[PDB]
Amino acid sequence: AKVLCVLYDDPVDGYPKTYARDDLPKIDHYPGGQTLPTPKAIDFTPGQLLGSVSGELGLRKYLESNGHTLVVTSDKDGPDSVFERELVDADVVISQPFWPAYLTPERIAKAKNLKLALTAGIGSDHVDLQSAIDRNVTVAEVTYCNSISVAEHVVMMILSLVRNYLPSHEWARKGGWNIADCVSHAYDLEAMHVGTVAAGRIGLAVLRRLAPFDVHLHYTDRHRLPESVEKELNLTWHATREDMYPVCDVVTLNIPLHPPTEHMINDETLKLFKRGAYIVNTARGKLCDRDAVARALESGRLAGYAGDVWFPQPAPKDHPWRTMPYNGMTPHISGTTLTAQARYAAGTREILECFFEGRPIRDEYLIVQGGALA
Amino acid sequence: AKVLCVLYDDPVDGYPKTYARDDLPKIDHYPGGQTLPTPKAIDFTPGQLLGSVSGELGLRKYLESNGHTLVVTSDKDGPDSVFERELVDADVVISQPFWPAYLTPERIAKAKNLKLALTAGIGSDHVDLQSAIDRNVTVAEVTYCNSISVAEHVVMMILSLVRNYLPSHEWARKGGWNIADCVSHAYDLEAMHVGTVAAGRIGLAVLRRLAPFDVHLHYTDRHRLPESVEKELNLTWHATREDMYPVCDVVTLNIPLHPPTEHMINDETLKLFKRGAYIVNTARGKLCDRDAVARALESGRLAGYAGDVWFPQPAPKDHPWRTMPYNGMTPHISGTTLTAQARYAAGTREILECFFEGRPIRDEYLIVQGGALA
Ligand SMILES: NC(=O)c1ccc[n+]([C@H]2O[C@@H](COP(=O)(O)OP(=O)(O)OC[C@@H]3O[C@H](n4ccc(N)nc4=O)[C@H](O)[C@@H]3O)[C@@H](O)[C@H]2O)c1
Ligand SMILES: NC(=O)c1ccc[n+]([C@H]2O[C@@H](COP(=O)(O)OP(=O)(O)OC[C@@H]3O[C@H](n4ccc(N)nc4=O)[C@H](O)[C@@H]3O)[C@@H](O)[C@H]2O)c1
Repeated sequence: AKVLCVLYDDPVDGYPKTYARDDLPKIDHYPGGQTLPTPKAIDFTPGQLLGSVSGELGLRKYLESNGHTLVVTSDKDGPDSVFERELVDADVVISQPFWPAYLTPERIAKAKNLKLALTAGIGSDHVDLQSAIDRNVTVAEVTYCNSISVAEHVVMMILSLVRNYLPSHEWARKGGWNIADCVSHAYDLEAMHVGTVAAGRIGLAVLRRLAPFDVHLHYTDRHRLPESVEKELNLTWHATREDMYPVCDVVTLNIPLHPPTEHMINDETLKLFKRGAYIVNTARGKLCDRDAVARALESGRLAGYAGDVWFPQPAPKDHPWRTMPYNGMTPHISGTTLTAQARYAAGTREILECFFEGRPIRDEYLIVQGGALA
Repeated sequence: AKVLCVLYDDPVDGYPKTYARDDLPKIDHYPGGQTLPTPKAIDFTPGQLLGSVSGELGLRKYLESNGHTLVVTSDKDGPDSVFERELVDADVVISQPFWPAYLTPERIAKAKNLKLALTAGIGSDHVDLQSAIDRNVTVAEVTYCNSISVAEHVVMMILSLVRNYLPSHEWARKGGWNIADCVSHAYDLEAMHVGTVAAGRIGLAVLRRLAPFDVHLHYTDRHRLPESVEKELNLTWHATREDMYPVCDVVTLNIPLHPPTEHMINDETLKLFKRGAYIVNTARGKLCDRDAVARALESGRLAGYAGDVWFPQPAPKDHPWRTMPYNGMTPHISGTTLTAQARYAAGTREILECFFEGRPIRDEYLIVQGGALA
C-alpha cells in the first residue's frame, strides 16, 4: 500500500539531536477509562519530535519493512502541491489538525485508491465525511490523545492573563523592574467566576483543574452533565451561552466550530460580558470575530484574551491578535506537545496495524466506516 | 504620631486613572479559618493601586484627620535616602517586602521615637528582630494576605515552564508560526512528579492546586503534615530535601531563607536533580546559588527555572537570570497583585487603628511585642 503523510516543518535549526528529558510520564488511561494507544510496537522513543517531516510519526521502518511505501511531505495546499500529486494512488492519507491536508469532495474523487483517512490527533474537520461515506473510505482519529494537553494550556493561559504574567516577564527580560507597571493590571484568580462554554473532554478537564483554585464554576452545553458531576464540582448550569457570559469573570471556549457557533463572540455578544472579562479560546479561531476581540481589548471591555487558534491559520504576519493589548497568544501548538505527539503517533500506528491486518479499529477511534458509524 | 511609609514607584506613565475592572471577588476567610482584615473602615476602593507612592496604602485621610503626619517615599536605600532622614523621629514605619525599608540595628538605634514596625504584607525579613526586642518596638505583619496569590503564581510558572509558553508566545508576538520550534521543548505536566520543599501556607496551597493536574505529589518539611491531609492529597513524604530531588520532575521552593537554607540549590545539589527538571522559586532569591542555576540551564541539565525572587533586589540590569535559557522570571510582584494590596492595605489600617487606640493587635499579626517574640 501507499501511505501519504503530511506533517509540519522541522525547527529552524534543524531536526533536534538531543531533548530536554529522557522519557515521558507513565499513563494508563484517559479520564473515563479509555486506555492509551496500544500499537504492537513503536520505533520511536517517547519524547522525540514526531509531528514534523523528519519525525515521520515514527512510521517508516514499520511500513517499508511490510512492503508499503511512505511519502512524507509538508506541501499540502493547492492542485499542484506534492500532496495532491501523490494522492491519486494513495491508499492511506494521514495528517494532523496542526497542518491539515484537506480531503475535499474533488480531492476524494481524484483519490482512486483511497481507503483510510487518518487524523493524527483530534478533529476531522478537514475531511468531507459525506464523500468518505459515499466512497467507502474509513475515517479515524486518535480520540482523546491531546484533550489533557489543551486543558493544561487553558488553565495556564487563564492564570497568565489574570495575573498579567506576560508583560511582567517582559519587564524582567528587558532589564527593568517596574513593580507598579506589572501589577497595575494583575489580580488573583481566587473566588472569580469562571465558565466554560461546552464541557466535553477538554471543558470537563479544565473544570476539574480550576476547582482547587476556589473559583466559582459555570458551564453551558447542549447536554447537561450528570448532576452527580455538577454536585462534585459545584457547577452552575446555564441553558444558553448568552446567560453565562454576564456573570463570568473568565470564559473559556471549548466548543466545536460549525455554522451555529461561527463568530459566536462578536461585537454584539461581547457587550454581554462584564467589563474586564477574560476569554481563553483553544477551540477554533473563527468562534471569535477577529476584529470584535481586537476592539474589546483596546476599549477595555476585555482585560485579556489568550488562545492558540486563529483565523485564518496559519495567522498572517500582521494578524492583530499577535500584538493587541493584553493578549496571551501562542501559535497553534497546544495539542502537539512532545507528550501528545507520542500518544497520537502510537495511535496512528495502532490504527494502521489494524487496517493492514484486517483487525477491527477501536470503535472510539472511528468516525466513518461504510456510513457515519462511530 | 509620625508615620513613615515606604512604597514603590508609580507606573512610569503616571498613577492610573482607570482600572481594568470595577470590583474584586468576595472572600470571607483564609484556608484554615483566619478572617480577612477587619479595619473600622477603608478610604480606598478595593482594586486601586495602593502599594505605590501615590496609593499611600489608602492611609492619608485617616492619619491626617487624627492629627498624625504621613510621610510617603520610595527612596529607602543607604544613609543618604529620604527614609534615613525621616526615620530619626518616626513613631511608625511601614514597608512592603517588595520595596522594603531595612530596619538594621544601626537604623533602629537612630530611630529615637520608633514604636511600631509594620510590614505591609508578609515577611519581617527586613527588620532586625533582636534590636526590636531590645528597644521594645512592636513588629507586626498582615498574615496570610498574599499566600494564595503566590501559590497561584507558582502553578502558573510550573505550567508555563513545562509547556514552553514564553518562547511560544514570543513566536506569535513577533510575526512567526514555527510549530516545531515551539514544541521541541514542550511537554504536558500530567503525571509528572512534583515536589514542594516545604508545605506551609503557600506550599499547601500549591499542592492543593496541583492535585487535579494528575501529577504525583511530593514534599519535605521539618514537621510532617497531618496523616489525613497526606492521604487526601496522596502525598509522598521525604525526610530530607536531598532525598526528594532525584524523583521530582518539578521542584518548587516554598521555604524561608535562613542559614540552613541559603544556597541550598547549588552546583553540588543540582547534580541530584533529574535531567530536564524544572525549578520554581517564589520564596527567596538566595535559596539558589545564582550562577549555579544559570550554568545548569546553559548546559541543558535543567529544562526551566522561574520565579519572582532575586538576589540582590532590585535585580541589576545584567543579572544573569534575566536572560539565561528557559527562564520564566518576573520582578518581585507575586504578593502585590491589586487583590493582595487591598487585603494588606486594609490590614495595615486595622493594625494602626489598634495601635493608636490601645487595643490589642490580633495575635496572628504579631511578630514582636513587649520585649519578646510573640
Ligand atoms: N490543538 C487544539 O487547540 C485542539 C485540540 C483538540 C480539540 N480542539 C477543538 O476542537 C473542539 C474539541 O474539543 P473536545 O472537548 O475534545 O470535543 P468534545 O469532547 O466532543 O466537546 C464537547 C461537546 O460540546 C458540544 N456542543 C456542540 C455544538 C453546540 N452548538 N453546543 C455544544 O455544547 C457537545 O455538547 C459536547 O459536550 C473544541 O472543543 C476545541 O477544543 C482543539
Ligand atoms: N511575594 C512573595 O514571593 C512571597 C510572599 C510571601 C512569602 N514569601 C516567602 O517567604 C517564605 C514564606 O512562605 P510561607 O508558606 O507563607 O511561610 P510558612 O507558612 O511559615 O512556611 C512553612 C514552613 O517551612 C518551614 N521550614 C523552615 C526551615 C527548614 N529548614 N525546613 C522547613 O520545612 C516549616 O516547616 C513550615 O512548614 C517563603 O515560603 C516564601 O514564600 C514570599
